[PDB]
Amino acid sequence: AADRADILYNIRQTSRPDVIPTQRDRPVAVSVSLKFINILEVNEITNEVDVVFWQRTTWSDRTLAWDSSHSPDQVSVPISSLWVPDLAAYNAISKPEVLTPQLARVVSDGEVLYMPSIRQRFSCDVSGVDTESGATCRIKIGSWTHHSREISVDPTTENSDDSEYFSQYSRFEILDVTQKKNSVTYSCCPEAYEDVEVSLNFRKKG
Amino acid sequence: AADRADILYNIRQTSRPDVIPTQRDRPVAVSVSLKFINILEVNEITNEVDVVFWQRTTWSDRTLAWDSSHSPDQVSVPISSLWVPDLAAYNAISKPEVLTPQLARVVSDGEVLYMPSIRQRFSCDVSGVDTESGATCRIKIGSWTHHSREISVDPTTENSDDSEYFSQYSRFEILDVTQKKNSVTYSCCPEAYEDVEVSLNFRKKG
Amino acid sequence: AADRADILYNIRQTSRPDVIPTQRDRPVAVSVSLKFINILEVNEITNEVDVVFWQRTTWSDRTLAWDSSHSPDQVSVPISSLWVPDLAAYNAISKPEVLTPQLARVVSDGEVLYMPSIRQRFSCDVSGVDTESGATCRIKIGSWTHHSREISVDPTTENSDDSEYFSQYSRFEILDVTQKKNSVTYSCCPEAYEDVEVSLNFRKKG
Amino acid sequence: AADRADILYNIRQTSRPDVIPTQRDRPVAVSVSLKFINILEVNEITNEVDVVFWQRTTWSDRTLAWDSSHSPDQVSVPISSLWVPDLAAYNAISKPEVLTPQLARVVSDGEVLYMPSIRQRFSCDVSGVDTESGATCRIKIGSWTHHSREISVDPTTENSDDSEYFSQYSRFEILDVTQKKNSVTYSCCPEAYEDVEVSLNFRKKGR
Amino acid sequence: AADRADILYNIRQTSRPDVIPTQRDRPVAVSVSLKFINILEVNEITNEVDVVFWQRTTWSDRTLAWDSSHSPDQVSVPISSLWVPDLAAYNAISKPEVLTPQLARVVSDGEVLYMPSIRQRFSCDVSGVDTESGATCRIKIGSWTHHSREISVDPTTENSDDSEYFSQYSRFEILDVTQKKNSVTYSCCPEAYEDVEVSLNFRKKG
Ligand SMILES: N=C1NCCN1Cc1ccc(Cl)nc1
Ligand SMILES: N=C1NCCN1Cc1ccc(Cl)nc1
Ligand SMILES: N=C1NCCN1Cc1ccc(Cl)nc1
Ligand SMILES: N=C1NCCN1Cc1ccc(Cl)nc1
Ligand SMILES: N=C1NCCN1Cc1ccc(Cl)nc1
Repeated sequence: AADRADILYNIRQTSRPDVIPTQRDRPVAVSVSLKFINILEVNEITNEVDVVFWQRTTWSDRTLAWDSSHSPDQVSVPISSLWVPDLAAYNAISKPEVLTPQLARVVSDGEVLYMPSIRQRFSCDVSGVDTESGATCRIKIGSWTHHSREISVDPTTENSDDSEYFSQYSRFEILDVTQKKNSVTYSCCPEAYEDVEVSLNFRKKG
Repeated sequence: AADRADILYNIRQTSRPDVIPTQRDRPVAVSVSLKFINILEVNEITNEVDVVFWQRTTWSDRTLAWDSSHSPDQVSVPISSLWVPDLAAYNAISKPEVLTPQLARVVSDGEVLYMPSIRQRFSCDVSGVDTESGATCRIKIGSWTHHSREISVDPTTENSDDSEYFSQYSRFEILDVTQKKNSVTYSCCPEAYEDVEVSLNFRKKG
Repeated sequence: AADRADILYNIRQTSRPDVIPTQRDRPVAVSVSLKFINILEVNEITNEVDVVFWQRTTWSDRTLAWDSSHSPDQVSVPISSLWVPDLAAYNAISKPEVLTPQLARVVSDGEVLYMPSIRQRFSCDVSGVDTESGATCRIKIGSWTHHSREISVDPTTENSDDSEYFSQYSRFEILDVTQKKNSVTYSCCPEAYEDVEVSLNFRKKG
Repeated sequence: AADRADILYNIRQTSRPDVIPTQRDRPVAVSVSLKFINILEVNEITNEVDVVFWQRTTWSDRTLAWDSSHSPDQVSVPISSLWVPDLAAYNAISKPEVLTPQLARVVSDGEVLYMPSIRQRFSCDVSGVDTESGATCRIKIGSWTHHSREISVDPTTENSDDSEYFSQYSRFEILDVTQKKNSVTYSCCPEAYEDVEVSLNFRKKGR
Repeated sequence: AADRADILYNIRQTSRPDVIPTQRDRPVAVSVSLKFINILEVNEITNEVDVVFWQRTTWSDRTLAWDSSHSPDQVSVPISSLWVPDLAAYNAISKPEVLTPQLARVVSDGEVLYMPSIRQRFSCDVSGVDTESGATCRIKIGSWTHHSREISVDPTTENSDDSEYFSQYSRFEILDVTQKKNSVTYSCCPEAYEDVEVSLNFRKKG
């Protein structure tokens, strides 16, 4: 019957932040889905935008699992104590600005959830943001160094209200958001890398 | 018959900065109260504002208690040596800029007070800022990863003037500040999360 | 017979950065003095100014003391290895940008001197900066978490022109500088906190 | 039998981040090539540009090798656990802003690949950015403190599409990219320092 | 029988980053000379300029020496493993932005060379920048906490074209560069602190 202190202590002794938790020779299945919170500074002339979004990220890591028969079955853990997938947005033109406490939730079964609220600038198509149809800014996110056999990424099944969390005070409104998985091979490299492309159709209010 | 050195040393020997100090299976009660110091940048067109405030924060941690019968009963402690609630402002569009030494005040019975002065940018209703009625900007703050059964937040009904510490050189002025407590279940997640909503009614001086 | 290496090693092992060096039941006496170096960007519309100054800060930590009858008398020491008063500028609207190496000077008797050059933005009265009488910007600095019985702050003065180190290439000039001492009691807390208030009377150069 | 945990621990135990892995008495051969992702800011008046690019960097460190017969032959390693060349862009006017996770790939034979995506501002020729032949911005990269007898740098034959990774949404477009090596002796210092000069020929597009 | 790993190993044992390496009771002789790379943001209205420059800095530290009879006689070392003089630019209005890897070069005889390329903004005389005689910007650099008896700073009057490294794409050009050594006694303190003043004569092109 251990408490949270013991659950945290066993996580640091067994957890290897630098070691991807693959099972045998299977890829670590990572789920990525964005929940837009705000659109702050659009520029149609430069095709750049400033977005704020929650980056819901989940994966399994057995090396963390613990017996919660008679103890807390879930805890908040600092990401520096866990292996976290090395995701990056291909068309982001600034480092992600993590606005929230960098803590993830870890379940006794090893399921991990990490959902930081991020503000980041992207290079995308802003043409038409000032029309009825609007603009569609696509954002691609995938593992930076782990190819398809080590990390697989797919859009979460969840499909909440596109703007269920979006700021009603933004100068913009979300028309629609679609997610689409991809598996690409680049000439630079022999292996294929997976990514999830999120298409944000939005327009200036009026 | 200890001194401040021993008090600090002991705290390092029992404090678990990454372990939420829950008593029994009950939530840690955190009190949040904002004292506005300044309103630096307001943009009605973008509905964005820059505010400086003291975030009076209190909670209890019995793992820090000590016998002060023959020693001081209070000491300043760097927050990095203590567990601190993972609070985040939901509508913040910038990371908080802590303008003061990051030290908390710990009392012998375990009571902790951390009151950092913060400059942060928010996304809120700025409409009417130039009218006599002014604008009403709501700031939502709560635990980012600890649900209602782990952390509960409540407003500090402290009796004092809202503009008691507000700068007299700001281009704006405070008309009224109210603080209400909320509890919300989001579609993203199973448990409920609490937050304190602080409503700042202010306007440009005449 | 000891060298600097011995002295600096001893200082690191005995000095406790998180323990205020109070002696007996009396407060640590801290002296503070500002020597203005520049005025970079003033804004009368927003009552905001950007200043560069040397903050001469001194205090005692007798535990650091050592017999220098047969070894160095003084040594430069990184402030992170020393306890330093948690001073804060109450009306500052940006964090201090320390321009100089963060080293303090420790004399064998335990006297500590720290004089960083700092650029910082403040919210103060800028009205009249374009007039012959100029504006008077007041800066308030004092311990953030240590009350009057743990830390004391007092203004230091030098028999030297207020503009002796001021930039001749600045668009502004110094008319006068005065420093008063205060002991304010805030409704937030029971004890009183001291502060040094420095008044800067400056104006745009003809 | 070895797993990733064994390898990463061994790498971190044998790798010397502050010791250039020169073999015998030859210099470490570092390969550098840039893959342009975007051109964000251009000022023909000041001759300053803001670019985003993948700085592909490869070199060998034999001590990192391990028998991959019964184990993985490739792993991602944080660069803080490895010695990496102290490359610097001579004409850069801002610290490089690394946009991606700072991880390198280490192969069982000791081959290392580090390819960060970087946004950085440079001082180069921007004249003609609105012409048909565009401007040609030269970026010079080489080791900051290791001379030619310690580190050598060569351009990788990027015989691929120059705009393969370039953003289709940039206000600019790439016409051509060439790379050439140089070995320079400055009057400041007795030894020669090698570098790779990347020539970016680009221009503003038309409506 | 020794290699680079051995050399670095010995250095990170005998070397004390916090201890100035004085010989006997004499001061550490430090050579400082700036190689201008670019002039970027000139403002004649505010007497401010953004300059990029290699800050060649040399000095000796015998505690680093080693027998190079059968081993390399030079190695690149992170400055965090070495004592480095605490130089500061008096009229700089921003912290130094070090653009290059922070490595110093150490020779077997204990000679050290540290030459980072720095971008920094200064407050200096910009008047005349648009004339033929041009503006003359004076930059002052010296130890911050080490007085004449601990550190002396002298310029390296080497015949190196003032524009060898200067960017041919700058909007400005270097007419001439001169150096001058000084020794000052600031009202704040008894000792005298040496500095080198580098006068930069430049002008707009054409
Ligand atoms: N994520 C991708 N897809 C193609 C290239 N790349 C980036 C990448 C791959 C491997 C290393 Cl060590 N560094 C960066
Ligand atoms: N504080 C809240 N309320 C709804 C979502 N959320 C943020 C959150 C919750 C759990 C984790 Cl691991 N990360 C971020
Ligand atoms: N010194 C000041 N200024 C405003 C309030 N206060 C006192 C204070 C007391 C305790 C803690 Cl943790 N922080 C600040
Ligand atoms: N890469 C080059 N070429 C000439 C000068 N230089 C930079 C350099 C060389 C040595 C040290 Cl310790 N610091 C900086
Ligand atoms: N070099 C300078 N410039 C202004 C004052 N000073 C000398 C000095 C002496 C002691 C300490 Cl702790 N700091 C600085």
